[PDB]
Amino acid sequence: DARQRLKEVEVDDNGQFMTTDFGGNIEEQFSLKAGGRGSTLLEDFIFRQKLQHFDHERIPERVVHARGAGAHGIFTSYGDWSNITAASFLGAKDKQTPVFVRFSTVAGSRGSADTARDVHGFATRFYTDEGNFDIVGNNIPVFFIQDAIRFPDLIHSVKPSPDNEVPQAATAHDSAWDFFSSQPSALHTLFWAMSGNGIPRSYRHMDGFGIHTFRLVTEDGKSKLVKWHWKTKQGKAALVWEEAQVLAGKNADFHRQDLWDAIESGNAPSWELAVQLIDEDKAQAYGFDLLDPTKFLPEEFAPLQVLGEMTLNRNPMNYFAETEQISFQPGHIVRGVDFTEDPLLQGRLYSYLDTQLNRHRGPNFEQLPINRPVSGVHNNHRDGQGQAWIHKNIHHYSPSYLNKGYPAQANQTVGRGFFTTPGRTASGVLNRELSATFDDHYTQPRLFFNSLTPVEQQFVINAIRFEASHVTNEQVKKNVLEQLNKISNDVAKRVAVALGLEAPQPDPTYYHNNVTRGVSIFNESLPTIATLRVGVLSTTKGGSLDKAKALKEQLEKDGLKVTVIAEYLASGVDQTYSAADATAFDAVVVAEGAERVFSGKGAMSPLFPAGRPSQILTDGYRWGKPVAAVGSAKKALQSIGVEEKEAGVYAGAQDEVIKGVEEGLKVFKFLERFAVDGDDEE
Amino acid sequence: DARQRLKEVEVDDNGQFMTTDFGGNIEEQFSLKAGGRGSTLLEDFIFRQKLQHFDHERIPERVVHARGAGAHGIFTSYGDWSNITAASFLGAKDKQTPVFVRFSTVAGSRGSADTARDVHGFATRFYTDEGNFDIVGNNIPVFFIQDAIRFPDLIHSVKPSPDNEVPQAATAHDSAWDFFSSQPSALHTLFWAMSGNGIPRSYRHMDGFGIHTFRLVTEDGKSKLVKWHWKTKQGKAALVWEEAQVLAGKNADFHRQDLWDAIESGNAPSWELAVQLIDEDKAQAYGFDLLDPTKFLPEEFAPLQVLGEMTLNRNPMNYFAETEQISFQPGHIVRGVDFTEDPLLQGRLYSYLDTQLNRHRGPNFEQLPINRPVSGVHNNHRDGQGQAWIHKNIHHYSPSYLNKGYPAQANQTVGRGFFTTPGRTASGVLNRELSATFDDHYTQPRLFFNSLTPVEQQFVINAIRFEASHVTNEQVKKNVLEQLNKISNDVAKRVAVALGLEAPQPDPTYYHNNVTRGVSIFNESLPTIATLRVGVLSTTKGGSLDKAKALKEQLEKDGLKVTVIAEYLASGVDQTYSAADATAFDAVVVAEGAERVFSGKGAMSPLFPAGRPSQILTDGYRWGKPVAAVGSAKKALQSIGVEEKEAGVYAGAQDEVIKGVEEGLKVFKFLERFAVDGD
Amino acid sequence: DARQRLKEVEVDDNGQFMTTDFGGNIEEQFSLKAGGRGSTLLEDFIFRQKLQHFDHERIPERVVHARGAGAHGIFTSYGDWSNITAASFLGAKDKQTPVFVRFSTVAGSRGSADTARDVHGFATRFYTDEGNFDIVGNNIPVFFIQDAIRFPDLIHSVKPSPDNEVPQAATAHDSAWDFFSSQPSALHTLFWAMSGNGIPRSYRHMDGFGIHTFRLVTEDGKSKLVKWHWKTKQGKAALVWEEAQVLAGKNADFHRQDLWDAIESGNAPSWELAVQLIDEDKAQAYGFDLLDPTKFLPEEFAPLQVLGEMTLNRNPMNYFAET
Ligand code: HEM
Ligand code: HEM
Ligand code: HEM
Ligand SMILES: [O]
Ligand SMILES: [O]
Ligand SMILES: [O]
Repeated sequence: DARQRLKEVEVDDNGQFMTTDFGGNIEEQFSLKAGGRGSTLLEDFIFRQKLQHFDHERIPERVVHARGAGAHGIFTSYGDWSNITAASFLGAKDKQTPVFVRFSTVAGSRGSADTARDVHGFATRFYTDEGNFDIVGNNIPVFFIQDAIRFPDLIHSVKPSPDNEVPQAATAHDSAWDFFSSQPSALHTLFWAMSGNGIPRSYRHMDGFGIHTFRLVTEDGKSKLVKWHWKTKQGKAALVWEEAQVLAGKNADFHRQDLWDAIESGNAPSWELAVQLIDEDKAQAYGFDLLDPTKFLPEEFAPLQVLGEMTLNRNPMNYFAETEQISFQPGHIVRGVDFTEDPLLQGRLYSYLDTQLNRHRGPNFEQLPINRPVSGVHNNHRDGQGQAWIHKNIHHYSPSYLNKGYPAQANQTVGRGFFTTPGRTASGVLNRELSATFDDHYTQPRLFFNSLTPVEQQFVINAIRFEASHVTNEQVKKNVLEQLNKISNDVAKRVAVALGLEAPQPDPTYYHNNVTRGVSIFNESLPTIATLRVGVLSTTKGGSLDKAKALKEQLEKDGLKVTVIAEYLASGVDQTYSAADATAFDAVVVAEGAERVFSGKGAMSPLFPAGRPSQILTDGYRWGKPVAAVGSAKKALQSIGVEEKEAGVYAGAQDEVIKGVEEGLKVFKFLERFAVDGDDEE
Repeated sequence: DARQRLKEVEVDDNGQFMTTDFGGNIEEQFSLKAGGRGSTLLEDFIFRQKLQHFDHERIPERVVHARGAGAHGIFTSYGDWSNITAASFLGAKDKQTPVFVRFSTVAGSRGSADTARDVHGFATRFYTDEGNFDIVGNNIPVFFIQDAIRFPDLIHSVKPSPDNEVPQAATAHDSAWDFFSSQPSALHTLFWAMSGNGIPRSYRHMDGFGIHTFRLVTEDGKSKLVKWHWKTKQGKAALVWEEAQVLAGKNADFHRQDLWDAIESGNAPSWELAVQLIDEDKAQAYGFDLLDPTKFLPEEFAPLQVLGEMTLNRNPMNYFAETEQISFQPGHIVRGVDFTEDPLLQGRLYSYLDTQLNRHRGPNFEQLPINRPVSGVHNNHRDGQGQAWIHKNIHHYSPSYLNKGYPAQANQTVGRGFFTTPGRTASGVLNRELSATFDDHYTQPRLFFNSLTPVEQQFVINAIRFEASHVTNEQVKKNVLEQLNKISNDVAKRVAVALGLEAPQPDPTYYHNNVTRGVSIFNESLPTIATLRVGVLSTTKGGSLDKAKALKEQLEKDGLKVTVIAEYLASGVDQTYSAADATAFDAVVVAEGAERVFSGKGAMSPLFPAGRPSQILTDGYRWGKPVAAVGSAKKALQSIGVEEKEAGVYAGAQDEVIKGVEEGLKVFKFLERFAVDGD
Repeated sequence: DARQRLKEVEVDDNGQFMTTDFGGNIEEQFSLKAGGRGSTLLEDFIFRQKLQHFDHERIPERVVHARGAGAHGIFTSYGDWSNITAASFLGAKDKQTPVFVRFSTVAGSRGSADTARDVHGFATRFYTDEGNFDIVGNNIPVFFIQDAIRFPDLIHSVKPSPDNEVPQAATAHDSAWDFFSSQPSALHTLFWAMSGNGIPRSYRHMDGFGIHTFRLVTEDGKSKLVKWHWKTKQGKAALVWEEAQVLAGKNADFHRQDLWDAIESGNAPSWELAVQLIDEDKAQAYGFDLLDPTKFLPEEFAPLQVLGEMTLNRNPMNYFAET
C-alpha cells in the first residue's frame, strides 16, 4: 500500500458523537436563540466554530495547472543503475519507491472541463529514501518559451482576457494567438497542443516528458545529459475536437473519473520510465542546443532506455488533503541528479518554491502529510506559521561547539550529501541575452508535422482552423499566417482557406522533409482494451434487455466496462437514455430489438429528449468510434445511413459483433470517416 | 509527565546529517557561485529553502498579552464535585488532568520587560477527557470595562501613542489617563494595577481570577453562579516601583526566568483552584450585579471553596511551538460549565476565536500539537489552510442516511453533549444599553483601598503620583483628580500634592469605611522561602570567599538559591560585580572581609563600575529587602548609614545572620523603610 | 514637505460621526443585547465589524531589526556626479530627493529597549525620479559573516534560547559567544558591537555604512567600486554600559523619543553622504578582498568624497502605516 505512511493521520468518525475542533461532544443542527423565535446568540460557540471552519475552507488554486487529479502508486527500478546515477531510488533491481502523480490541464481554473484543448501536466513525486524527487512534466516534450522570465507573458496571453475573464480554459482567442505569432518560439508546443496531445482520451493514454535536459551524476562525479520520458503501457489515444467539446459539457470530470474507475476496478495504469542519454561534449551536436526547451531529441539519434516502471494503484482518501494540497517542485532534487543551464528550468526552481507561500499561506507546507518525505528532516529551521513539530535541539545554528556539530554537514564524500556536477564551469560576460544556438523556431515544428499521419495532420490543421477563426483582429490572423508559412507553405494555405485570407507565397528557409518516430498517436493501435467503455443501447420492451445482459457479460470477460442503456432503470439497465451520451463510451452497440427506439413511437417518449438513441449512435459513428448492431438492430444502423460493411462497423450475431467490436477498440478511432483537404473537389 | 502526548511530534537532530525540508542530505554553509569570486546562482535550491524558512519565521504577536511565558503541569481534583458540576475533570477524587498555563503582561509587545507595571494574565488550559477547558484569567479580579465593544478603546488608550509609538508597556501617558477618567468604570482595575498586583515578584506569587461570573451546571441542568479563583501556594509578593524600573533594564526576562528555574530545580509552583458559589436568585443580592465584571464578591459573603490543586512541573521544549503558538479561548467550554450574560464575557467569545485567524493565518490552528485536545475530534469540518488530517467519512454532512448518522448528535441526555443552562431566559426589548445596576464605579475601588495596610496604600498613592505626573495635559490631570475624589477625598488630596493641583473638597456620595479580606499582599508573610534568592557580596582578596562558600552551603539547605559575587569568577564565584544587581535577589548579605570593596581601593577597580558593591547594598536596603553582614563586614552596613537596630537588617556571626535573613525572607519586604504622607 | 505625496491618503475624523468601515453613521459603545440583562446578539454587526479590525491589528514583526523608529526628510546633491554614476538623484547640483530613514536595533523584538547593546540599522530610502533606491546599512562598517547562507545561524545564535526565549535583546548568553568563537569571521563586528557603536547616545549621533562594496556605473558602462558612508553632522556619541542598562528600564523609548523631539523642536538632524571610490583592478590591492564584508577600507588608502547631504525634518503621522 503506497498510502501506508498516511494512515497515522487518518480520522475515523463512524460510531462517534459530534464534537467541536477542541473536543467535547455537541449537537450542531440548531442555533442557540434568545426565545422561541428569537435572534441567534453570540455566545453560540458551537455555531461559530462550525461556520468559521466552513468559511475558511478554500485555498488559492494553482496559478497554472489548477484543474487536475492524482493518485498514489509504486515505482519499481529494473536494475542497478549506479553506472549512470547515484540516485538511490534507481540503485538496485526491483527497488520500490512510493509515488504520487497528478495529471492536469494548464490554462483552466479549478472547475473547468477535463476535455478542453490544452497541454497536460504529468507530475510525479518519488518518495525516495534520500528525499523527495519530483519530475514535474507535461504530456508534450517541448515548451512554448526559452526563458523563464517570459512565463507570465505566455500565461497571461492564454488565460482569459483580464477585462471580462473570457474565455475559460482555451487558447482560441486574440491574446493567445497574438502571443504565438509575436513569440515564434511558441509554435512548436502549439502544434503539439493542436494535435491529439491537446485532447487525450485519458491521463492513462498520455506519454510524459521532463522536457528539460537534466544531468545524471555518479558517485565519482561524472555526469551525462538526460531526458526523462514516461511511456504509457495503455497506449496513446486521443479524441476528436467536436467530441471533446460535447464531453466538456456532458462530463467535465471525464478524465478524473477515468483514472479513479481504472484504479478502483483493479486495472491500475502503468508507465515505463525511460531516458535518453547524451555525452556532455555533444550538447550541441544534434542540430540544436540541448539547453533549449523548445526542442526534443529525435529518438533516431538517441534511443530510449527503460529504467523502471510506475504503477498507480491507490486512489486518494481525501482529495483536498492529498491531491489539492500537494506541492510539486523541480527544485525537489536528490543526490545523483543535477540541473542544466536551461534558462526555462533555471527560473522554475525559484518560482515553484515561492508560489507555495501563496497557496499554503506559510513556510511549513512540507510538513503537510502529502508533502512529507519518508527519509527524515534534520536541520536548524524553526518557527514559521503552523509549525507542526517540537524541536529538541536548542542550539539551532552551525557551526557550534555546544551541539557537537550536529546536525552535520553532508557533501559528495561525507553523508551522501547533494553536490553540483563538479566539472560545471561559467565562462563569459554577465548578460541578459539568449544564446544564438536557440534561434531556430521552425525546423522542429516542421519535423513534428511531417511525422504525423495524413488524417492526423488534418486534425492539426482543423484545430488551428477552429482556433484562429475566433481571432477578431485581422492583423493577428495575418501574423499567424506568416508564422505558419515559415513552418510549411501547405499548412499556411490550408489554414488560410478557413480564414478567408490569401494563400501566402513559399518561404522555404526552414522547409524540410525529415520525419521522426514516437510522435504520432493514430498510427498505432492500443496494446490493450481493458477498461475501455461500451455503451449498449437497448429497450425495456420485448426481449432486448435479456440479450443486452448476455452481450454485457461476455464483453466484461474481456475487461471492458459495459453500460446497458434503456428508457428507464429496469432490472439490468445501468443508465437511462436521458442520462446517456456517446462521449462516455469508446464503442456503441445497439442490442437486438432496440431498433424500435430509433424510429416511430419508440423514439418519441417523455423519458428522454427527442432523438436521443439516434443521436448517441450518430455521434459515436461521426466521432470515429467502433459501432455495431446485433441481429435485427441493424435497422438502427440503417436509420442513420450507416452501411454494414464500413470500416469499424459490425453487424451480425452476438458473437461476431463481440469480436468485431473488441478488434475495433484496438484501432480505437476509424480515420476513414474524416475528410482531408482536396477530398470534396469536383 | 504532562507533556507525554507531545512526544510523538518531537524531532531529535542528535547525530544526524543536515537535510532540506523535503529530505536529502546537504551542506548549507556556502552559497553556490559562478566562479571563485562569482555571483550566487538562482539554482542554489539549498540556499533558498534555508533562507525562505528563516525569512518567514515570525507570526503576529498577540494583540494583547503579547509578552508572556508558560509551562505544563497537572491538575488534581480533591473530590467528586458532581453535586455542583457535570464537568468531567472535577468528577472524581484524585482525578488528574494535564494543564498548560501562560502568564503575561497586557500592554507591552513581545520583547518588553516582565517588571513593567501592568495587569497580568493568568490563563489555564485543562486538557480534559471531554474537551479543552480554558479559564482565561488575570491576576486581578476585576476588569476596566463593562462592555466588550469598548475593548479597542481601552487597549488603544493604554498602548503606545499612534504617532510615535511611545511609550512601551506603560499606562503612564496622556491617553491612558484620559480614558481612565473619561470611563470611570476603569478606576477599580486601575487601583489594583497601581497596587502590588501591578508589579508582582513572580508569576508564582500571584493569585488568579476568572473575573466573570460563570455557571456550573449539574447533569439535570440545575445551575450555580461561580467565580473562579487560583490561590498561590507560594504566597503573594510584590516589588516596589523604583526597584521594578531598574529590573526592567537589568533583566527584562526576570519573571520568565524565575518560572523556568523553579521548575528546572524541582521546585514546581502550585495553585489551589477555589470557587465562590452563589444561588441564581442571589445574583443581585450583595450590593452589585454579579453580571458586572468591574466588581468582585467579598469573601465575607461567599467563602473560597477549594476544589483541587494545580502544579506546573514541566518546562516547554520549544518556546515558539508551545508557548507562542497556544491559542486560549473563553469559548473553550465543556459540559457542566456555561456562560452568563456578563456583557464583557459575551464579546470575548467572539474575539478570541476571530483573532486566531490573524495570529495563525488559517482555520486549522486547533490541530497544532499544543492546541489539540486529548479527547478526540469527530465532526464534518474539512479542508482549510494547513489541513493536517485525512478524513475517512466521505459523507461529511448531517443528516444523512449514507453515513448511518455518524458523527451523531449529542445533547444533555445522550452523548454527554454540551447544553446551555435549561432555565436561562431572555426577556425585554433588544437594547444597546447597560443595566442601571452597573452604575456604581466608586464604592468597590474605595473598598479595595480600605483593605490595604498603610504603606500598601502609600504604594498605590505613589504609583498614581508617578503615573499622573507624566500627563502633559492639565485638564486631564484635573479630570483624574475629580474622579479620584469620588473614591476618597484623602487619596485625591495626597495625589493632588504631587501634581501641584488644589485639594478638591469632599464628594462623599460613595465614601465608606468597609474592608474585606483577601486583597492585601503586604499584610501576610510568605508561607515558604524556597527558591528565594540571596546575593552574597564577597571578594577574591583574603579569606572572604571561603566564608562565603560556607554561608552559601547553609542557605541552600533551606531551599534558597545563592549567588556568590566577587570581582572576578574565582573558584566558588557565581557572578561578577559587573554583572550583579540587587534586583536579582530577595536578600543581600555581605560576607566577612568583603567590606574592603565598599570603600577605598577595593571599591575602585577596572573590573566593575565604580561604587557597584555599595550600590547593590544601598539598592537592597532601600527596596525593603533583608540585608545583612557577617562579622567585620558590618563596616559595609555602616558605610551606607544603615544600623543593625533596624528591622530587616542583621549583623553578627554567620549562624546569627542566616537565621535572621531566613526570618526576614518570610516578611519579604520591610515597609518600615518607606515614608507615609504625614507620618 | 517630504511627506507631501502622502497627504491624499490622510484621513481626518475631527467633527465627524462614528461610522463602520463600509460607511453609515453608528454608535459603538454598547453591545446589542436580548433584554436588559441579556446576552449579546450575533446580529450586532456594529460590534463584530469593530472587534474584527481590532482582533486583526497586528502584523509579524521584522525577522531582524524589529525594534526601531523612522522619519522623513530631504536629500540634496552637492554636485553633478555624472562622471562616476548615471544615478539620476545625483545628476545635478542642489537636486533634492525625498527620503525616509529607519534606525533600529537587530536582535530584540518589537518592544525591546533602545539602549540594548547591539548593532544598529541605518536604512535609507531615496524616492528618486527613476525608482526607489535604498541604502540598507548599519552603524558599523563590517558584518559578522561572509556568506548570506549563514545568516540564519548568526541570528539564531544571538536571539534568545529557543527553549525558554531568554535572553531578550542581548548577546550575553552561551549560544551567541559559541557562534562568535566557532565562526571567527564574526569577531570584527563583535569588537565594534563591544565599543561605543553598540550603545550610541542616539540615532542622530551615529554614522552609517552600506558595508558592501557596490558599483557606480556611468551612461557608457564605466564602473568604480564604491563604499557608502553616512557622516553625522551632530557628532558620534555613546553611553556607558552601566548607564545604558538603567536607561533600558527607565525609558525603553530613549532613542525614538530623542529623534522625535529633535525634529519636532526644529532641530532636524543631518548626515553627509560620502563614498570611497576604488578602481576595479584594485579590488584586492589593499591587504584584503573588497568583496569581503568583514573588512573595511581604511580611509588612509581612499579618503571620503562628499556627494551630498540628507536632513530628517518630518516625523510620521501614523507610526504603523509609515514606520
Ligand atoms: C518544461 C516546462 C514546464 C513544465 C513541464 C511544467 C509543468 C508543470 C506541472 C505539471 C504543474 C502542475 C503540478 C501539479 O500537478 O501540482 C506546474 C505548475 C506550476 N508551474 Fe510549471 N511547467 C513548466 C514551466 C513553468 C515555468 C517556466 C514556470 C515559471 C517560471 C512555471 C511555474 C509553475 C507554477 C508556479 C506552478 C504552480 C505550482 C503550485 O502551485 O504548486 N512552470 N507546472
Ligand atoms: C475579564 C476580562 C478579560 C480577561 C481576564 C482577559 C485575559 C486575557 C489573557 C490572560 C490573555 C492571554 C492569553 C494567552 O496567554 O495566550 C488574553 C488575550 C486576548 N484577549 Fe483578553 N481578557 C479580558 C478581556 C478581553 C476582552 C473584553 C476582549 C475583546 C472583546 C479580549 C480579547 C483578547 C484577545 C483578542 C486576546 C489574544 C488571544 C490570542 O491571540 O491568542 N480580552 N486575554
Ligand atoms: C551588510 C549586511 C547587512 C546589513 C547592513 C543589514 C541591514 C538591515 C537593516 C538596516 C534592516 C532593517 C531595515 C528596516 O528598518 O526596516 C534589516 C532587516 C532585514 N535583514 Fe538585514 N542586514 C544585513 C545582513 C542581512 C543578511 C545577510 C540577510 C539575509 C540573507 C538579511 C536579511 C534581512 C531581513 C529578512 C530583514 C527584514 C526586512 C523586512 O522585514 O522588511 N540581512 N537588515
Ligand atoms: O507550469
Ligand atoms: O485581553
Ligand atoms: O539584517
